Amino acid sequence: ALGIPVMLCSTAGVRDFHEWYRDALFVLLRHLINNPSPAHGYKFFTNPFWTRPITGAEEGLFAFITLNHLSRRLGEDPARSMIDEYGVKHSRNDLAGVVEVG
Amino acid sequence: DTEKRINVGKTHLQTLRNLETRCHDSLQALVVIDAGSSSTRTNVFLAKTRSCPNKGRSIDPDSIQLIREGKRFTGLRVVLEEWLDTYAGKDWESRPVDARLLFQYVPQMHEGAKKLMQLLEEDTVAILDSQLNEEQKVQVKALGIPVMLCSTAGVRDFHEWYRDALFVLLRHLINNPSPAHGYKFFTNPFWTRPITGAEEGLFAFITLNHLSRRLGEDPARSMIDEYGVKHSRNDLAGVVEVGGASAQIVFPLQEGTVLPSSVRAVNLQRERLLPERYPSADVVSVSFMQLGMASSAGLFLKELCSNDEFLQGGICSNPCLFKGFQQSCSAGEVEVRPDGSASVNEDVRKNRLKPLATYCSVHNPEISFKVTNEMQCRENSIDPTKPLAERMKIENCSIIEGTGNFDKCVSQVESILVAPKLPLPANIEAASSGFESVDQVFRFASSTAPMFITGREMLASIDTLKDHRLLRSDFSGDVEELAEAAREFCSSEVIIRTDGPVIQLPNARGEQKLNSLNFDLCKTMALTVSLLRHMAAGENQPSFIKWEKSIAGPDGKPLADLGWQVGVILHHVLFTEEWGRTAYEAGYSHNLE
Amino acid sequence: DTEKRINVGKTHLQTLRNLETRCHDSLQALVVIDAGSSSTRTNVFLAKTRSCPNKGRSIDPDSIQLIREGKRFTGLRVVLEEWLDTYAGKDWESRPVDARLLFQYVPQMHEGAKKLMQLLEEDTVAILDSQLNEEQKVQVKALGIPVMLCSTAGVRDFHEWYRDALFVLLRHLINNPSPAHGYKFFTNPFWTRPITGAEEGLFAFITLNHLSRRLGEDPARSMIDEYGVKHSRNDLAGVVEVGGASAQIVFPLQEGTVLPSSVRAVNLQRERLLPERYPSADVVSVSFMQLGMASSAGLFLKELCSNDEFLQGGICSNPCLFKGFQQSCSAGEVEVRPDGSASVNEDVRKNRLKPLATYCSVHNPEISFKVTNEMQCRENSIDPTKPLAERMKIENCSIIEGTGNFDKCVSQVESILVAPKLPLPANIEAASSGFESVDQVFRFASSTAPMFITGREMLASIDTLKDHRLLRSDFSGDVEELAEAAREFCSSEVIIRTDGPVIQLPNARGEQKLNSLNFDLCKTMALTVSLLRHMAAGENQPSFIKWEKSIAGPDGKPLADLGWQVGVILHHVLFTEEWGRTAYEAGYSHNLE
Ligand SMILES: Nc1ncnc2c1ncn2[C@@H]1O[C@H](COP(=O)(O)OP(=O)(O)NP(=O)(O)O)[C@@H](O)[C@H]1O
Ligand SMILES: Nc1ncnc2c1ncn2[C@@H]1O[C@H](COP(=O)(O)OP(=O)(O)NP(=O)(O)O)[C@@H](O)[C@H]1O
Ligand SMILES: [Mg+2]
Ligand SMILES: [Mg+2]
Ligand SMILES: [Mg+2]
Repeated sequence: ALGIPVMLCSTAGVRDFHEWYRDALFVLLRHLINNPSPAHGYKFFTNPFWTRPITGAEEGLFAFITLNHLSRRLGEDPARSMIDEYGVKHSRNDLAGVVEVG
Repeated sequence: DTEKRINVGKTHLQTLRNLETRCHDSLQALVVIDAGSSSTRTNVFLAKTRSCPNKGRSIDPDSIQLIREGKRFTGLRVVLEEWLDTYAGKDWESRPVDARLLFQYVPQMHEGAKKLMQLLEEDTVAILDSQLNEEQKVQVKALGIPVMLCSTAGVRDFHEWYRDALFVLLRHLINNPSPAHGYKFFTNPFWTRPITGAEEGLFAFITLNHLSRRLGEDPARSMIDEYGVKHSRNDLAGVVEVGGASAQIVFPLQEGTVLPSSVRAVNLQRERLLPERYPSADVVSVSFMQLGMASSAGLFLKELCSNDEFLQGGICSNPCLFKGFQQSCSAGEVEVRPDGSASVNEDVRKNRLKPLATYCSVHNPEISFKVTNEMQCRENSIDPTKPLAERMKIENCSIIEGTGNFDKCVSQVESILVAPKLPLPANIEAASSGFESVDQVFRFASSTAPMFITGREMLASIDTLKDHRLLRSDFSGDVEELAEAAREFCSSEVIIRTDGPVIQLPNARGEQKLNSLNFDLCKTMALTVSLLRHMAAGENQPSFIKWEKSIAGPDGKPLADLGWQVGVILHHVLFTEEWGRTAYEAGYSHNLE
Repeated sequence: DTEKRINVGKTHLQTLRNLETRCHDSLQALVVIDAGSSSTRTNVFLAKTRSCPNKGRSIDPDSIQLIREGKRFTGLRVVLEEWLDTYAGKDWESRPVDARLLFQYVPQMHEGAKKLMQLLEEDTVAILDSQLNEEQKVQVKALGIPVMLCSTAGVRDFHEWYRDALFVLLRHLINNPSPAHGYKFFTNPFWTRPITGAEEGLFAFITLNHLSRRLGEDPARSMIDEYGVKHSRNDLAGVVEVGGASAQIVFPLQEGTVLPSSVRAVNLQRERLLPERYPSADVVSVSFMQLGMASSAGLFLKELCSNDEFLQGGICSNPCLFKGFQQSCSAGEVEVRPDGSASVNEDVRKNRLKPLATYCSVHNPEISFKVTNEMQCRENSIDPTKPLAERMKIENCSIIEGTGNFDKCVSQVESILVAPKLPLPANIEAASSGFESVDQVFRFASSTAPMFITGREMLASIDTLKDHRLLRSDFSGDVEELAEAAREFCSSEVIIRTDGPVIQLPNARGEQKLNSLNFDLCKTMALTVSLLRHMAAGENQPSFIKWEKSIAGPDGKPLADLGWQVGVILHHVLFTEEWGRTAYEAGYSHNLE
């Protein structure tokens, strides 16, 4: 009933890919997601903001967000964050960094 | 050695980097002008503003504190009545007046309002100059001063277009202050406007719950259940406010208290009184005209001394007045002189029956076209056909004598003020919410929420009995405990001594000096008994009934006084985006040429 | 008779009712400080603010007009270099310097920046006082003055932390102005910050299209198709800006022009440059270091006089210099004296090869750790191992002689500046967008959008030929029409006459006085030919190429000058909610204690 947001992100595989080809493939990939089999009932959909080639910095930044979210270091609630006397929100625990070797 | 030397410069950049990233607090002044029945007075407040990068500027609701309530200047009713006396002719109350013709005298109304506004402006500046330091003055002058002038029961019953036309002129006078003082006062039709009786009551409820720390959106005062609904940690308290011309009865509805279709309750979030982030509540808010101290005093004397049971050979026997007390038969201001005598001011302006007699006129369209309002006046002894002087006059009466019977006083306050046959004049707003009278409030709507009583005389009724040891230091609000204490006090004799008139309590209990404030306090004592009787009669009874003047803050010192003032501020300031647009984005700079 | 009398008072209320309901316009000053390579100058703008009830305060983008561009004070590079000369020792360019140790000299950097900021503040106030009237001064002082100081190519290549630390100090100096003048200047890290080469170009594009009425969100400049997409009515024009140290090439991509994966185009809405309500466009924005007038002049002399084809027995033959012209062999500032001689200033600060030689140092981490940047310096004849003086020195050269061959000058500007083997030093930003050089821009990305050329000398190259009747009054921008006109002009002899040095045109065409501005204009003429050659080589060719100084407004008078200034204002002001929060809600009041 709610629909299934689909996020297809390409990494180092096509990051160095020459000419237009990769970007043209992504326009075709989104149309294929937006047009799924009606038989299964699962309403898959996408947009150029969700399905797109992600940069190396973005790939790393999202990996940082995953680590800190799961380990409960990142949060906007009083359990994981704190507001000082100058109205600035700081995290209660130190944010951890990541080294991912794909 | 040099490690500590390079750290000073590193700290120098960090301090500067913190200044730009952090929020900055600045002091701002807020003005609420209570344009009530009795008088028009300024209320100067101070609040802490917080400006954050990409977050704009907002007011800390908990930082809102009253610095001073200014001098009591001429009421809006007097200003408009003086204008009609000179531009529509003297004794316009007894003659048919053409409202269309008064439009040529609008610049003349501006001068009348200018005189009052210049006094209020001068007083506000005098308060700010005396309380603020030079550093505080700079922050206050730079941010601008939002002004909120709201009219209550004084001009609520005012006939024709005059009241609304005055408000357009009042806003222009605020928006154009003296540049000499430096204080940048500004207003808009959303801040400066006549407030309804329900609104007056609702703001008084918001003030009480804010100051007592019952209403809040933070985890300290509120709680989110497993279904994402914010509830307040402490029970929201209701209020009973008794002014000069009107009384407000406000209380929130606890649980799923099902009400009749005719009875109209107000949800604070749905009716845009409080933001969505605040905990929701369905509140019953009703205001009754002719119930305030000054107006109820005049109406009681008119109805009691018109009844054959109390008027005999020109001598009206009043059960709400002490034994031995004597006064002239008129609703005019009573001054208790040092020789025991009661001086009654016979001036039309100083007469307490004037606002009611001015409303009850066959020349007022609310009477001539509406028969229902005419019968409401006639039942309260006012003949709308008769001239103004004849309306305020207590016919076939010369002297009012005090009988001192408390039980007879309660019985009369009940039939006249609390539960009359027809509703008291100028109460269409109350009737539209489903309440024709005070008795109907607790009959149709009841709550288990604690009640708070406000009003100079309402407190005085309790304190006087507490002082003479007739009531316990700890008083929960027992109806018959109060009625027994007041019955012994009201039966007291008045002895004219060398020092002056003294209230001699029976069975040698004690004594106190008789003055212009306590001579008729037994009428208010009876009003409190009757009010608590209906609260105890209702399906749901309050947890406790408290009598308070002002709420003590966290430091021990009171933050602000009880009333609609703080409530009207919070009604605007709590809407973060809307407040920032009107107070900071538009600001006093909007008034510039 | 009385019908007209009552109507005056009726109008009196309507006028007052209109004032509160209507919007009010107030004048506000905006300051953009161009902290460029050559100098640091203020740009005072004036805009019309509009405050509406419940709608807040906003700026009319079309009302934005430049009143004056202030005096040209010391550049940020000079301020930081003077600080290093006194706190890291003299000739720090040839010695290894410990950056950590410089942290103890941060308060000393504040004093150096204070001296420059006080000059800029004094100049800004002098402009405002001279142009604004008393009524205008009040509105300007009350609203506050947003200040936007942005650094460009001058400190873009600046080594270590120094540049960013200076910006933290610069913001504190703006936020703390002299209270005596009354003008309330304020800033934030979003307004005052070093801008990138792409941003510098993108803002210059926004300025051009705004002033020429090509970019707008209204129906006059835009159109909504049947699929709810806003398109601009007129084609968006591109810009070519040539400054002191860098050149920007900006153009929007028309239609579905497919680009390679390496080439990075910027969508104005997606990258938050313009609001969603504005028509969308994919724009190619690239900036090239060592391409600006001053930096390209120094680099050309270094590379040309290092080639064996041009240097013989200490005499460097320059094809971009006129026949008979003679000067010393150094990149220092050339002053054409009245006796025909060329005075070359040998001061390190005044030398045009200094910013390049300071960047190309083995002590700079961008060279010592990055071999690629070292080879970029070595190919442009700068040895990073050698001392500062030896780097700027044109080895085995004494005198530069002018040959006046235009075709040879074009061929050299092409191989050195336009299309070199390796990219010109400090161009990592350009390379990351997919453009190592100027020739690669139109090779990988091309547009049918009209181009606009900006820069003192770029215009002078066209105007000089137009004045001597070598080019038509109406000049579309033909490449070979320009090359023929410039070839005849550059071959001109220099005759030292009693009046001074005169440029004698061949076949008795005409004559003009030779000065410090036009002596090397043939290098810029060749640059324009090479630039137009690549534009004509690209898959898509511009509709027309125009040379403009400033854009004429609707009244005929120009609103503002072309550059990144108006663009940076519109980048902030057009985000209605965000601008109102920072400029009006927070304002100068944020700086208060
Ligand atoms: N200085 C005073 N402070 C407090 N109460 C006063 C004062 N002077 C008189 N009173 C008493 O309090 C009543 C007026 O109370 P007040 O709080 O001013 O309401 P109001 O604004 O005049 N009435 P309303 O129009 O219904 O809001 C008078 O009728 C007096 O009994
Ligand atoms: N007063 C002046 N007005 C305009 N151009 C000037 C002026 N003085 C010198 N110029 C010339 O224009 C160049 C500087 O142009 P300018 O617009 O100030 O860019 P810039 O800000 O110094 N460079 P950049 O850091 O890349 O933004 C100099 O190299 C001169 O050739
Ligand atoms: Mg991976
Ligand atoms: Mg009141
Ligand atoms: Mg520039």
